Amino acid sequence: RGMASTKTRYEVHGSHKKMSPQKGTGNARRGTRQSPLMKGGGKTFGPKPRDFSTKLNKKVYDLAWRTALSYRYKRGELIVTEDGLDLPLPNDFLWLAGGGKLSRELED
Amino acid sequence: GLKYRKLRLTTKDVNKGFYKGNRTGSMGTHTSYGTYKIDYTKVRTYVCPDLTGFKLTPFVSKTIRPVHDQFPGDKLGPKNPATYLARWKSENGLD
Amino acid sequence: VNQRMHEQRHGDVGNWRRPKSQKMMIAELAKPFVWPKPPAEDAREAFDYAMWKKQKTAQEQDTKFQGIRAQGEVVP
Amino acid sequence: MDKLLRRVRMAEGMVARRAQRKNALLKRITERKQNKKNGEAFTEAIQQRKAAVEARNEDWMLGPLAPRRELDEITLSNGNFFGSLSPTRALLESEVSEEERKARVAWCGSPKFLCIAPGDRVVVIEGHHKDLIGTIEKLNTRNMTVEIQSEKLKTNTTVPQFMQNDADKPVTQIYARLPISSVRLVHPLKDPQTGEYRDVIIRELRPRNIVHDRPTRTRSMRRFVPGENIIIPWPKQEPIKREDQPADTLRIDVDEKTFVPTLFRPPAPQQVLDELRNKYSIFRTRHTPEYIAKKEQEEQEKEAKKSAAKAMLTPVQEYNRKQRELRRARGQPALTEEMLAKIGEVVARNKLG
Amino acid sequence: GPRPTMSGATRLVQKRRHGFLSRVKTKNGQKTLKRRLAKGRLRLSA
Amino acid sequence: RQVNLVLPGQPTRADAPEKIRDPNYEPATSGAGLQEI
Amino acid sequence: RNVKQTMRGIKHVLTERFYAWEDAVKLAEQDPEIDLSNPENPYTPST
RNA sequence: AUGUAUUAAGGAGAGUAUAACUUAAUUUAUGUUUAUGAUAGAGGUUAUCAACAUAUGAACUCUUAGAGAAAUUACUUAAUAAACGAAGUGAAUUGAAAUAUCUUAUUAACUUCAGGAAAAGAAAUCAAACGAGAUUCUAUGAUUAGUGUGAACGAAAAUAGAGCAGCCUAUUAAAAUAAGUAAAAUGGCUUUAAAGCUGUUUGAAUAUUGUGGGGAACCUUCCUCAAAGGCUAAAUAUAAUACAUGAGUUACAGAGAAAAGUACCGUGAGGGAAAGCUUUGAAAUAGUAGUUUU
Ligand SMILES: [K+]
Ligand SMILES: [K+]
Ligand SMILES: [Mg+2]
Ligand SMILES: [Mg+2]
Ligand SMILES: [Mg+2]
Ligand SMILES: [Mg+2]
Ligand SMILES: [Mg+2]
Ligand SMILES: [Mg+2]
Ligand SMILES: [Mg+2]
Ligand SMILES: [Mg+2]
Ligand SMILES: [Mg+2]
Ligand SMILES: [Mg+2]
Ligand SMILES: [Mg+2]
Ligand SMILES: [Mg+2]
Ligand SMILES: [Mg+2]
Ligand SMILES: [Mg+2]
Ligand SMILES: [Mg+2]
Ligand SMILES: [Mg+2]
Ligand SMILES: [Mg+2]
Ligand SMILES: [Mg+2]
Ligand SMILES: [Mg+2]
Ligand SMILES: [Mg+2]
Ligand SMILES: [Mg+2]
Ligand SMILES: [Mg+2]
Ligand SMILES: [Mg+2]
Repeated sequence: RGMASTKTRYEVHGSHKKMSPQKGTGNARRGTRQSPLMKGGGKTFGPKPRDFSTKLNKKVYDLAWRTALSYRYKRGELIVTEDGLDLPLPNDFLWLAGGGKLSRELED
Repeated sequence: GLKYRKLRLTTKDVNKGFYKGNRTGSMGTHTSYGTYKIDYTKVRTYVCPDLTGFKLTPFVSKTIRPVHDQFPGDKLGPKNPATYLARWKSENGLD
Repeated sequence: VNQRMHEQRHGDVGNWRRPKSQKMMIAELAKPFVWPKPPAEDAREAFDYAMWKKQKTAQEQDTKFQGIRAQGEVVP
Repeated sequence: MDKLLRRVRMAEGMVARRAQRKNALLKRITERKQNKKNGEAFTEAIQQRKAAVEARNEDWMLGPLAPRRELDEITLSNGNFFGSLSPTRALLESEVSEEERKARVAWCGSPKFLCIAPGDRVVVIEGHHKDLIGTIEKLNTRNMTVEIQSEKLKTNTTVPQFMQNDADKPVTQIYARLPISSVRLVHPLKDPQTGEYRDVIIRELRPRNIVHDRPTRTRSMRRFVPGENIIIPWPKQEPIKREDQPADTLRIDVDEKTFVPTLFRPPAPQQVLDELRNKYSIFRTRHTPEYIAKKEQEEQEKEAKKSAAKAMLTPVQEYNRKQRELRRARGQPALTEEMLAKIGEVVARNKLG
Repeated sequence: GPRPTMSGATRLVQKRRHGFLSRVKTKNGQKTLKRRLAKGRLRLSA
Repeated sequence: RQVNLVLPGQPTRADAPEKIRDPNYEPATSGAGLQEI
Repeated sequence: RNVKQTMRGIKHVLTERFYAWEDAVKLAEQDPEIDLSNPENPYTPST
């Protein structure tokens, strides 16, 4: 999906006023409250919504498709059947389910 | 100048012309002398009837279970003007 | 008119507001009227004054204990 | 009027939006206060479970020096004596979530369609007193709990002092309540192959044949066992005794009819209608014909104002505006089937040949 | 250093200088109310 | 047509405990060994 | 509470009659059996 | 966070059955289905043991007649936030390793006007000797042509996709086809010198039977269009609501706010918290105990 999002110091709420005077306080100088060093500051290199998709040549993707079929074929894990592939459920149950005699609980 | 100043000003907090009534209603007019003349056309009276011999009370015995009215096939059952008129002709036609 | 104390909407939380004021009126009657005297604590049993007095005492102790704590103190 | 209806619909939406914002906030304040009150019962059960871990080990090590804990002072963390519960925890008076209520009666229908009633014999399937069969005495639908007045279900409880004299004992034994999910119905069913009656445990119940009565706001239904489809009759319940008090009106005076409609005079003094509804409210939908007429006039005056410059038109401007009325009246010429045919000959000749 | 500038202050000046009417009836006052209304303030004036 | 599956039959009414007059029938005191349906 | 509910019903039935009566008058203006002009005998049972 | 759908004025004060919301603060009715539902009892305060759909009573005060120190006065069937849009006005920080042109930037901001969108719009448009065929949004074309001393700024044709709609008889009521206009000089804007906007002073022509505009100094031929009159939905912007999705968050995270623009600070504009649950209990730190040393 690639939709994660975090706020930087340029998107965190609040005013961009200078917190403390540049000097005279004896404490470490500070700028805005939205700095990453501050409690509720913004994550500098945080996640942003972007596209995580990559490219793959149509010919390489087609070779990987037949390579997966060949892996199953050479191992006996590829079973090809005739068209009309469906589970042969009993005709009695199929007749009840359509009729509505069977409840959802029993039908499932 | 602190928290109390931020509360809404009331007549019990200040003087010097701060008048604020309580929505009692104008019962007259002011004069130029600083007095008040009451206008009895604005004064209100309470019409309470005679309750002697009145058998109804604000309660009904719980032996009579609550029941709502039924108006089958009538969307505006109790608000039907036709039912009010039809019920008027039969009961009271004079007035 | 009797004013009501300014309070917070939720007691200890919320904005500060003030409930509506109370108005009392004293009428000068043409015929006197005298109120009965309140029943004695021994005759208030029709109101379950015994159970009500026990609950009241417990509530008074609870508010007194909170007041001691509000002073930053504890009962030794 | 169309413009007056939009005025009411808009106002109805503003007040509805304001109420939802306040209700949403109030629901969260009460849910936080209630969850915090229920936490006091969780904390107690957790403290007692850890104390039993300390007591079992102490008894194993000391042996002949095992302390007499039943003679010790109360635990100030909760105020309970030894081996004694709290009234809130023995009666299960804690208000639970609406999702929990639906789960406590999942086996006997829904909270609002309940197929278990007082007077039914149930069997416990949880706790220490499992397989215990008893009769229901009362049923609390707020927490979905049930009381079974069985001697084995009694448990010590610490009585608060605000409801106890100085001469009474602090601890007492009371019947403990159970949730409806911890019990199942016990009913005798006739064995069809043998022909004798034996008690069976009903794992599930569901409502059936539901019919409401809107005039009385009543409801009557039946309960059955799914799978086997065995309708189980309801237990014999005694209706509440309704009495006539002295402060109530006599039936003869309640049923007395005294209202006769009128047509030439209002049902009550016209001045009363001003006390029933607000004459100047923005929610008023029934207006007088003069008021609606005046509203329509204002819109007609605005119209005439936009059309006032027509008197300042030059003769050429009037000539062109008149020709449109005539041109627009001519209409659009129609293609006769005779001409449509001659057109098709050109289409086919230039398309096929 | 700070000074006791609220000494002898009256509440008639607060209403005149920061009251509601002082703002709805002016061009710049309307902006103040609209700014505080957008922020969600309950106390729009005084 | 009759099917090979058994479905829940039509509903039946169970006699109330007050109406059961079977002599050899005593209520159960414990739910140990009782059938569950 | 019960006294307040009784007062609420009184205000509901009175407001219901006022609107039901205001509408019946209009409905009667178009009724051939009723003649609102003459008040001494405004109703005549239709044949 | 994005997407989809729907909608197109917002808040406050006080009061009230503390799930129930407006002094009526739990109104009164209709239809259908009700366990094969929907997605043969008890129970009117020991209440609301019924959901859906359609109606319905009530709905206070201020913002919001006048006035005033908003929630008052005095009257009365008095009533419209923000964001987004267009035009007008229009910086500076910054970069050029200084700095004036330039850049920042037809930016921020302010004012006016307007609607649910607005604006724009059916060629006096582009192309190049072949042809395309209104407007709007996105991408490519394009760190291109080109401009600039530099730093940097920067198109169009065309292509692809979203939408697609043409007209004047405009599906709302408008033109007798546009003269102080086109254009020139001069002072500016824009900009590549053209085209386009504009103050001052001047000032044309009448249609392919070649009249007028444009095709990037300028002239000419040819091509192309037809100004000085107008109408037009959709794709677009913003806000609210609902839903869907998640190698998004899980309580110093997410949002500023899991009870918030509240508490609190400030004369004011304005600034702006902490705080989840019944689980787990790390380190630091404190008082002891055991072994050992002093
Ligand atoms: K700054
Ligand atoms: K030229
Ligand atoms: Mg954060
Ligand atoms: Mg005072
Ligand atoms: Mg004073
Ligand atoms: Mg004065
Ligand atoms: Mg019944
Ligand atoms: Mg009222
Ligand atoms: Mg209404
Ligand atoms: Mg100073
Ligand atoms: Mg002074
Ligand atoms: Mg005003
Ligand atoms: Mg007013
Ligand atoms: Mg340089
Ligand atoms: Mg270049
Ligand atoms: Mg022309
Ligand atoms: Mg020009
Ligand atoms: Mg030029
Ligand atoms: Mg030109
Ligand atoms: Mg050229
Ligand atoms: Mg034209
Ligand atoms: Mg936080
Ligand atoms: Mg955690
Ligand atoms: Mg953390
Ligand atoms: Mg630790």
